[PDB]
Amino acid sequence: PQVADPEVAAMVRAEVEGRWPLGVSGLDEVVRYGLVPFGKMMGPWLLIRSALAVGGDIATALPAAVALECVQVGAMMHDDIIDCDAQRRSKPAAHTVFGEPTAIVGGDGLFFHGFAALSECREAGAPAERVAQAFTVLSRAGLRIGSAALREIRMSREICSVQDYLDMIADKSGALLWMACGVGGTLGGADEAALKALSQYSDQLGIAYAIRDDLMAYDNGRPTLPVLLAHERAPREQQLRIERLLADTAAPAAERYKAMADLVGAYDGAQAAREVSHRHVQLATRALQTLPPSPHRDALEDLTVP
Amino acid sequence: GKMMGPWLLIRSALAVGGDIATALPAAVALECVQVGAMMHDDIIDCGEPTAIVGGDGLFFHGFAALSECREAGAPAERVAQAFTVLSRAGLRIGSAALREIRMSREICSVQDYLDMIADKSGALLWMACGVGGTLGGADEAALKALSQYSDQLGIAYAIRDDLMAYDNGRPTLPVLLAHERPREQQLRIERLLADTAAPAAERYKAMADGAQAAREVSHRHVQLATRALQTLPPSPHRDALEDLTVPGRLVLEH
Ligand SMILES: CC(C)=CCC/C(C)=C\CC/C(C)=C\CSP(=O)(O)OP(=O)(O)O
Ligand SMILES: [Mg+2]
Repeated sequence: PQVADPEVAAMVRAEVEGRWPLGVSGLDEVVRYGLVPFGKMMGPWLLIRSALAVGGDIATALPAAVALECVQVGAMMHDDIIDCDAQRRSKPAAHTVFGEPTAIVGGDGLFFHGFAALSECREAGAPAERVAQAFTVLSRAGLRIGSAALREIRMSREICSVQDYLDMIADKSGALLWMACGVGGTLGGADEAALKALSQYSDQLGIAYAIRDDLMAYDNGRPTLPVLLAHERAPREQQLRIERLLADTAAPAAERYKAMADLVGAYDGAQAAREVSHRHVQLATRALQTLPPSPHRDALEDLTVP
Repeated sequence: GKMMGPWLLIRSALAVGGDIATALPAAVALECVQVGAMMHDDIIDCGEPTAIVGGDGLFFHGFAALSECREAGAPAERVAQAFTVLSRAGLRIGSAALREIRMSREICSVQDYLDMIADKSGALLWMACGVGGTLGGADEAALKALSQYSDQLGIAYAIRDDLMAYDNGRPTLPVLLAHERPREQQLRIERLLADTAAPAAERYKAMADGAQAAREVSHRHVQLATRALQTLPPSPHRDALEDLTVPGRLVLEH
């Protein structure tokens, strides 16, 4: 290869740890609680690779990667307030620890640390025209995620078309990926064709990740793709009860759950979901081939492979 | 009546030689941030799910539309600085709001109270002045004037909100300024809001029984707010900014 290959996920952690280190107080303490433990940090990792994949600078993509981390943690800290399915492995919710008002302010401080970190990209050398278009990309993507999250709450206990669900999770998971790739590609100086490719890669990989989440239950009241594909195939009589249990509000969820795995298994909803997920992974790798060959494009391609 | 920020942003932009076609989409953008911020304020004061996410969405709308000022013809170098100004203002408010939740049931220092409302109310106005002035092409001296003006105007109106209750129970400047001026009445002031089991309508009358001092503090900041305007060049927009200093006839409700 002609370009280098850094260790992205470890570099971002050093930058976030530097900005909000151990021992912070005030609002920084609530910001740090949301950030740590760090974990994979795939969002920021995706932005830097997307920036470097088109010729960008690490120094320009780095503050935007912190911005990506802050916005994602801000959205997670607020989503924990309105949604409550506490997996016994889930990190204790910030509202459980600090109280609901502090989780509200804390998530907002994370959002504005994001905007402030993205504002620093100008100081890092990016042209002012690029920083503003990055904010436009960042802002529009966040609006897609927000709109999808609300329809996710509203569409619970209801059966929807399979295509509506795909459009649903694309605006939540795909926009979450596009926000990293679109801002990374923008600051890297990508032309319109590369940004469209990174947009296609984001949408297609985002569908795959969303389906993968539906599958770990089978490998809430939320409609999932295996149930939806199973409903599509089941004859009329099984379709009604599939609808009536999800519509049901006063029947044990544990029995509705196991009475749902029976329908998904009977009509191969789980396997049908993998093939749909497989179809979109192939479209994601296809989209990447537009980008110039590099280790960064290789890193983005490997990410599709489970 | 309405929020000072939209009007305050436009006058700030035009007072430094700015364009109206730039300030108009920006003030719309500025409203989105403030309106979204208030949606979250209604939750810390106690539908909540739609209010949380919809409040978040208005922040993104504010920055999207602030970037949209490139469509209005604004120099991208000014818009870039507007992002920096707006972002640091939200950080000041968030730190101030956090201190507020952690100030209840406790008498604080006056200087600690002024900085809180300065970082809360002043930065909220600075969120309007600073963004507006930036998109108007102000130099560093004008932006300084707008900073001190917004901080001093925010304090003054924050006190006026404190007075309106006397003519809830979180400490206000009159309660504090009354405390600082005997030892026994220092205790009496502290216990009642710390107190958790008592009639609210009575601790209200018992607390009323410093407010005039709050007006002198408020007046001192109105002068500082007006002095900061002198750093700006004389114009109708600067005169309109002096008009807002005198209380006038506003809503005066939350
Ligand atoms: C992180 C962030 C951006 C904001 C956190 C704080 C929130 C949610 C709202 C603050 C509202 C402001 C800035 C001023 C109204 S004080 P007032 O006395 O005029 O009226 P009020 O107290 O709002 O009734
Ligand atoms: Mg309030």
